[PDB]
Amino acid sequence: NTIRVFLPNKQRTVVNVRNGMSLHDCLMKALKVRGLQPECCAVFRLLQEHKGKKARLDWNTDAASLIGEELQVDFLDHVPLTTHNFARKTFLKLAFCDICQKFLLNGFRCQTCGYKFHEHCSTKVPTMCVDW
Amino acid sequence: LKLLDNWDSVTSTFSKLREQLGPVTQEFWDNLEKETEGLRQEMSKDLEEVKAKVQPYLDDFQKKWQEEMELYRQKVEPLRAELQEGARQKLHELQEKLSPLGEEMRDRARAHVDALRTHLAPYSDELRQRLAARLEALKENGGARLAEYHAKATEHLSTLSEKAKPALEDLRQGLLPVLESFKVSFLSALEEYTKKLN
Amino acid sequence: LKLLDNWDSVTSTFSKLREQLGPVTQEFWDNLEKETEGLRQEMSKDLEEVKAKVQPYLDDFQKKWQEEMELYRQKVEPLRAELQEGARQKLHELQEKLSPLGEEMRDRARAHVDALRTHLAPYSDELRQRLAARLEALKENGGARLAEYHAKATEHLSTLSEKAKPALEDLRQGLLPVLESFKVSFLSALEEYTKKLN
Amino acid sequence: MTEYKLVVVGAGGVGKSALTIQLIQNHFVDEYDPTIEDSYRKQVVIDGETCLLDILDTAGQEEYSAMRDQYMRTGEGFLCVFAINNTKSFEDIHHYREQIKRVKDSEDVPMVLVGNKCDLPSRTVDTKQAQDLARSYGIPFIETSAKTRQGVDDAFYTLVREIRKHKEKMSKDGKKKKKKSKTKC
Ligand SMILES: CCCCCCCC/C=C\CCCCCCCC(=O)OC[C@H](COP(=O)(O)OCC[N+](C)(C)C)OC(=O)CCCCCCC/C=C\CCCCCCCC
Ligand SMILES: CCCCCCCC/C=C\CCCCCCCC(=O)OC[C@H](COP(=O)(O)OCC[N+](C)(C)C)OC(=O)CCCCCCC/C=C\CCCCCCCC
Ligand SMILES: CCCCCCCC/C=C\CCCCCCCC(=O)OC[C@H](COP(=O)(O)OCC[N+](C)(C)C)OC(=O)CCCCCCC/C=C\CCCCCCCC
Ligand SMILES: CCCCCCCC/C=C\CCCCCCCC(=O)OC[C@H](COP(=O)(O)OCC[N+](C)(C)C)OC(=O)CCCCCCC/C=C\CCCCCCCC
Ligand SMILES: CCCCCCCC/C=C\CCCCCCCC(=O)OC[C@H](COP(=O)(O)OCC[N+](C)(C)C)OC(=O)CCCCCCC/C=C\CCCCCCCC
Ligand SMILES: CCCCCCCC/C=C\CCCCCCCC(=O)OC[C@H](COP(=O)(O)OCC[N+](C)(C)C)OC(=O)CCCCCCC/C=C\CCCCCCCC
Ligand SMILES: CCCCCCCC/C=C\CCCCCCCC(=O)OC[C@H](COP(=O)(O)OCC[N+](C)(C)C)OC(=O)CCCCCCC/C=C\CCCCCCCC
Ligand SMILES: CCCCCCCC/C=C\CCCCCCCC(=O)OC[C@H](COP(=O)(O)OCC[N+](C)(C)C)OC(=O)CCCCCCC/C=C\CCCCCCCC
Ligand SMILES: CCCCCCCC/C=C\CCCCCCCC(=O)OC[C@H](COP(=O)(O)OCC[N+](C)(C)C)OC(=O)CCCCCCC/C=C\CCCCCCCC
Ligand SMILES: CCCCCCCC/C=C\CCCCCCCC(=O)OC[C@H](COP(=O)(O)OCC[N+](C)(C)C)OC(=O)CCCCCCC/C=C\CCCCCCCC
Ligand SMILES: CCCCCCCC/C=C\CCCCCCCC(=O)OC[C@H](COP(=O)(O)OC[C@H](N)C(=O)O)OC(=O)CCCCCCC/C=C\CCCCCCCC
Ligand SMILES: Nc1nc2c(ncn2[C@@H]2O[C@H](COP(=O)(O)OP(=O)(O)NP(=O)(O)O)[C@@H](O)[C@H]2O)c(=O)[nH]1
Ligand SMILES: [Zn+2]
Ligand SMILES: [Zn+2]
Repeated sequence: NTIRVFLPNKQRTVVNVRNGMSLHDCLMKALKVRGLQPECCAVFRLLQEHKGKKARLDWNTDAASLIGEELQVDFLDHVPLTTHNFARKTFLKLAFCDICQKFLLNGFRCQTCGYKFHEHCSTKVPTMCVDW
Repeated sequence: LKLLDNWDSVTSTFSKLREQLGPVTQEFWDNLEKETEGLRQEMSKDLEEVKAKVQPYLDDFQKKWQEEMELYRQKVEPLRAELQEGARQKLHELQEKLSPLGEEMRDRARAHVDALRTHLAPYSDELRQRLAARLEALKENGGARLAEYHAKATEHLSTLSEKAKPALEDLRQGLLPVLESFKVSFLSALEEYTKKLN
Repeated sequence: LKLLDNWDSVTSTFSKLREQLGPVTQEFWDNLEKETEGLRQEMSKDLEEVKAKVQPYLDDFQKKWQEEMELYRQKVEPLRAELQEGARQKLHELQEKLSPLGEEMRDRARAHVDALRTHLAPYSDELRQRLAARLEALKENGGARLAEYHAKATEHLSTLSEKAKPALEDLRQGLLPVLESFKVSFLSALEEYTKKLN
Repeated sequence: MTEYKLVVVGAGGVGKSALTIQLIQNHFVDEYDPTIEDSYRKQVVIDGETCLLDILDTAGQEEYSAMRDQYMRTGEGFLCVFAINNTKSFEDIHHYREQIKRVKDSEDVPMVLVGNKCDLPSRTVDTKQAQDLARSYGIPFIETSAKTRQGVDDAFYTLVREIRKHKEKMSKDGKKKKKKSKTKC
C-alpha cells in the first residue's frame, strides 16, 4: 500500500500507510518536518479527465483508496501554484546573467526558483523560472 | 459529452494499435535478429580481419613513423644548431642597434618631450586662463539663464495650475459620468459572457 | 458624445500654450542672444588663440615629425637592410630544409600512400563483399518488411475505415445539432451585443 | 543551470533521511519514519553557477524492487551512508555497492562512503577500518552525524567532485582496460 504524496514546487514523499490513515493523518507527519500550516493548504487528487483543474478532496479521505495515485497539496488560499518571488540580494559568488551577456552584481533572485538576472532582466524574460 | 464520445474512439484506436503492436514488434524484432545476427556473422570479418590486418598495417605505419621520427631527430639537431647560430647573429645585429639607436631614441625622446614640455608650460596656463574666462562667462550668463529659467519654470508652473486645477477638475467631472456609463456596459457585458459562455 | 466638452479643455491648453510660447520665445531669443554673444566672446579669443597656438603647435609637431622621420631613415632603413639580410639567411636556411626534407616529406607521403594503396584499397574490396552481404540482408529483410508494411497498411486501412465510418457519422450527427445550438448562441450573442454597442 | 543527480542508499536506521532534512530543510527529527520515495530540490549557486541538486532518497527497509532498479539507474552520484554505531550497516555497504554496480552496468561509479553518527560514544566501527577498506576500493570516506551536522555540507559536495572527475576520467579513458587511471585537469 503505497501512496504518492506530492508537495508544492516538485517535492515528493511516498510514505507507508496501514490500518487506516486519512489524508490529514499523513500530512500531520510532513507538517512537523516542513514546519508550515495546513490552513493555506488544500488537498487535490490526480487529474481525472480534465482540461486543467485540480479536483479537491477531503481531509478524512483514506490514503489507502488512493494507492498508486498522486496526491498533491497546493496553496489554494488566494493564488495557487508556486509563483516567482522578487527579492534583491547579493549572490554567493560572481556569476553570469541568464538573460544578458554580463556579470550579475546586484539584481533580483527568486526563493522558490532561484534564477539569476539583473534588474532590467526582471521583465526582459517572458519565461518563468519554474522547472519540471 | 463530446469529449467522452470522441475519447471512446481514441481508446479503440489505442487498443487496435496495441493489438497490432504485438505482431509488429515480433516482426520487427524478427528482421532485427537477422540484422543483428548478420552483423554478428560479419563481426568475424569486419572486426576479426581488422584486428588481424591491423597488425601489419600498424606495424608498417609505426615503423615508418619511427623512421620519420628518427629522421626528424637527426634533422632537429643540426637545424636547431643552425637556428641557434643564426639567432645568435640575428639577435646580435638587433642588439648592435638596440644600444646606439636605443640610446639615441631615448635622448631623442627626451627632446621630443622637452619640446612639448616647453610648449605645454605656457599652453597649460593659457588653457586655465581660457577655462577661467569661459567659466566666468558661463557663470554670469549662467546666472542670468538660471534666473530666467526659474522665472519661465514659475510661469509654466502657474499655467500648470490651470491643468492641475481647472483641467483636472474638468477631466474628473468628465470621467465621473463616463465611468458610470462604462460600468453599465461593462456589467452588461459580464452578463453576456455568463449567458453565452455558460 | 461628450467629446465636445473635452475638446474645449484641449483647446484651452493649446491657447494657454500659445500665450506661453509668445513671451517665452521673446525672452528665449534674448536668452539665445546672451548665449550666442557670450559664447562668441569666448570663441573670439578661442579662435584667435587657436591660430596663435596651432601655428607653433604645428611647428613643434613638424619638428617632431621631421625628427622621427630622420630617425626612421637612420633606424628603419638600416634595420630593413639587416632585416632583408636576416630574411635572406632564413630563406637560405629554409631552402636548405625545403629541399632535402621537402623531397623527404614527399617520399614519406609516397610511403604512406603506397601503404594506403595496399591498406585501404584492398580493404575496400573486402568491404565491398561485406557491404554486399549487409545490403543483401537489408534487401532480404527489406523484402520481408515490404510485405509487413503492405500487410500492416491493409490492417491499418481496415481499422481506419472501421473507425472512420462510425466516427464521421457520429461527428456529422453530433455537429448537426451542435451547429444548430451554435446558431442559437451566435444569434443571441449578436443581438445582445448590438444593443450593448448601440 | 547545472544539474546533478544524487541518489542516496543505506540500511534502515542509518540516518539517511535525517541528513537530508537537517541539510536542505535544516530540521531535526526524532521519531523513526520509514522513507519510501522522497526527493529534495534546491537551486544553489556553487562557485557562482546555478546548480540544481536532484536528491533522491530510498527505502532502507526493503529487499528488491523493480521500480528501484529503474530510478536508481538514472542516478550519477551515490552516497553510501551507514552508521558507525552499528556493524550491520558496515557489512551492508558491500551489498549496496554490488547492487549499484549491476544497475549502473559499471565497476567504477561515483560513490562516497559516509560514516554517520560518528559523534556518538557508541563507536563500533573505527575510522581506520572504513578508510582502509575504502582506500582499497578507490572510494573516499567522510565521517558525519545528523546530530552534530558537522561535515554534512561538504559531504554532499564531495560527491559532486567525484562526479565531475568521473566524467572527465571517462573522456580520457573511453571505458578501456587501462592500468593507469590517474588524471585530473
Ligand atoms: C481565452 C478564453 C478561453 C479560450 C479557450 C481555451 C484556450 C486555452 C488556451 C490556453 C490555456 C491557458 C491557461 C492554462 C491554465 C492551466 C491551469 C492548470 O494548471 O491546468 C493543470 C495543469 C497540470 O497541473 P495541475 O492540473 O495539477 O495544476 C492545476 C493548477 N491550476 C488549477 C491553476 C488549474 O497545469 C500545469 O500543467 C502547469 C503548466 C501549464 C499547464 C497549462 C495547461 C493548459 C491546458 C490547456 C491549454 C491548451 C488547450 C489546447 C490543447 C491542444 C493540444 C493539441
Ligand atoms: C496547443 C498548445 C498551444 C500553446 C500556445 C497557445 C497560444 C495562444 C495564443 C496566445 C497566447 C500565447 C501565449 C500563451 C502562454 C501560455 C502560458 C501557459 O501555458 O500557462 C499555463 C498555466 C497553467 O497553470 P499554472 O498553475 O501552471 O499557471 C498559473 C499562472 N498564474 C499564476 C496566472 C495564474 O496557466 C496560466 O499560466 C494562466 C495564464 C498565466 C499568464 C497570464 C498573463 C496575463 C497577461 C497577458 C496575457 C497575454 C496573452 C496573449 C495576448 C495576445 C494578444 C494579441
Ligand atoms: C525565448 C523564446 C524562445 C527562444 C528559442 C531559441 C533560443 C532563445 C534563446 C537564446 C537565443 C540564442 C540565439 C543564438 C545565439 C546564442 C546561442 C546560445 O546557445 O548561447 C548559449 C550557449 C550555451 O551557453 P554557454 O555556456 O556555451 O555560454 C556561456 C557564455 N559565458 C562564458 C558567459 C557565460 O553558448 C554556446 O553554446 C557557445 C559555447 C558552446 C559552443 C558549442 C559548439 C558545438 C559545435 C558543434 C557541436 C554540435 C552538436 C549538435 C548536437 C548537440 C546535442 C546536445
Ligand atoms: C541581418 C540582421 C543582423 C542584426 C544584428 C543585430 C541583432 C542580432 C540579433 C541578436 C543578437 C544575438 C547575439 C548573441 C546573443 C547570445 C545570447 C546567449 O548566448 O545566451 C546564452 C544563455 C546561456 O544560458 P545557459 O548556458 O546557462 O543555459 C543553457 C543555454 N543553452 C540551452 C544554450 C543550453 O542563454 C540565454 O541567454 C537565453 C535565456 C533565455 C532568453 C529568453 C529571451 C526571450 C525573449 C525573446 C526571445 C527572442 C528569440 C529570438 C530568436 C531568434 C532566432 C533567429
Ligand atoms: C550607445 C552607448 C553604448 C554603451 C555601451 C553598450 C555596450 C557595448 C559597448 C562596448 C562594447 C564592449 C562592452 C564590454 C562590456 C564588458 C562588461 C564586463 O565587465 O563584463 C564582465 C563580466 C564578468 O567578468 P569576467 O567574466 O570578464 O571575469 C570572470 C572572472 N575572471 C576574469 C577570472 C575572468 O564578463 C563579461 O561580461 C563577459 C561577456 C562576454 C560576452 C559579451 C557579449 C557582448 C555583446 C555585444 C557586444 C556589445 C554590443 C553593444 C551594442 C550597443 C547598441 C546601442
Ligand atoms: C509581443 C509578442 C507577444 C509576447 C507575449 C509574452 C511573451 C511570450 C509569452 C510567453 C513566453 C513563451 C516563451 C517560449 C520560449 C521559452 C524559451 C526559454 O526557455 O527561455 C528560457 C530558457 C532557460 O534555459 P535554462 O537552461 O536556464 O533553463 C531550462 C529550464 N527548462 C527545463 C525546463 C527548459 O532559455 C534557454 O534555455 C536558452 C536557449 C538558447 C537557445 C539558443 C539556440 C540558438 C540556435 C540558433 C541561433 C542562431 C542565431 C544566428 C544569428 C542571429 C540570432 C538572432
Ligand atoms: C532530446 C534531444 C533531441 C535532440 C535532437 C537533435 C537536435 C538537438 C538540439 C539540441 C540539443 C538539445 C538537448 C536538450 C537536452 C535536455 C532536454 C530536456 O531538458 O528535457 C527536459 C526538459 C524539462 O526538464 P525539467 O524542467 O525537469 O528540468 C530538468 C533539469 N533541471 C533540474 C534543470 C531543470 O524539457 C524542457 O525543458 C522543455 C521546455 C520546458 C519549459 C517549462 C517552462 C515553460 C515556461 C513557460 C511556458 C510558456 C509557453 C508560451 C506558449 C508556448 C506555445 C508553444
Ligand atoms: C517634468 C518635466 C517638464 C519639462 C518642461 C517644464 C520645465 C519647467 C522648468 C524646469 C523643469 C525642471 C525639471 C527637472 C526634472 C528632474 C527630474 C529628476 O532628476 O528626477 C530624479 C529622480 C531620481 O530618482 P528618485 O529620487 O525619484 O528615486 C530615488 C530612490 N532611492 C532613494 C532609492 C534613491 O528621478 C525622478 O525624479 C523621476 C522623474 C520622472 C519624471 C517623469 C515625467 C513624465 C512626464 C512626461 C513623459 C513624456 C515626456 C515627453 C512628452 C512628449 C509629448 C509630445
Ligand atoms: C543539431 C541537429 C543534430 C542532428 C543529429 C546530428 C548532430 C551532429 C552534430 C554533432 C555531433 C553530436 C554527436 C553526439 C554524440 C553523442 C554525445 C552524447 O550522447 O554524450 C552523452 C553524455 C552522457 O553523459 P556522460 O556522463 O557520459 O558525459 C558527460 C560529459 N562528458 C562527455 C564529456 C563526460 O553527455 C556528454 O557526453 C556531454 C555532452 C557532450 C557529448 C559529446 C559527445 C561527442 C561524441 C562524438 C562526437 C561526434 C563524433 C562523430 C562526428 C561525425 C561528424 C560527421
Ligand atoms: C572494422 C573497422 C571499424 C572502424 C571504426 C571507425 C570509427 C571508430 C569509432 C570509435 C573508436 C575510437 C577508438 C579510439 C582509440 C584511441 C582512444 C584514445 O586513447 O584517444 C586518446 C586521445 C588523446 O587523449 P588525451 O589527450 O586525453 O590523452 C593522451 C595520452 N597520451 C599522450 C598517451 C597522448 O583522445 C582521442 O583520441 C579522442 C578522439 C575523439 C574525440 C571526440 C571529441 C568529441 C567532442 C565533441 C564532439 C563535437 C562534434 C561537432 C560536430 C559538428 C562539427 C562542425
Ligand atoms: C456586429 C458586431 C457585434 C459585436 C462583435 C464583438 C466582437 C468583434 C470582434 C470581431 C468582429 C470584427 C472582425 C473584423 C475582421 C476584419 C478583417 C479584415 O478586414 O482584415 C483586413 C482589414 C482591411 O482594412 P481596410 O480595408 O481599411 O484596410 C485595407 C488596407 N488599407 C489595404 O487594403 O492595404 O483590416 C482592417 O480593417 C483593420 C483596420 C480597420 C480600420 C477601420 C476600423 C473601423 C472600425 C469601425 C468603424 C467605425 C465604427 C464607429 C462606431 C460604430 C458603432 C457605434
Ligand atoms: N544522534 C544521531 N541521530 C541520528 C543521526 N542520524 C540519524 N539520526 C536519527 O535516527 C532517527 C531516524 O533517522 P532516519 O534518517 O529516518 O533513518 P533512516 O536510516 O534514513 N531511515 P530511512 O532510510 O527509512 O528513512 C532520527 O531520530 C534521526 O534524527 C546521527 O548522525 N546522530
Ligand atoms: Zn541580465
Ligand atoms: Zn524565479
